[PDB]
Amino acid sequence: RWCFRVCYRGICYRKCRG
Repeated sequence: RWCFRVCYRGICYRKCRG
């Protein structure tokens, strides 16, 4: 359910764990 945006070196992507 927890969706978080990980940004690294300018690249942001959202991951969802449940």
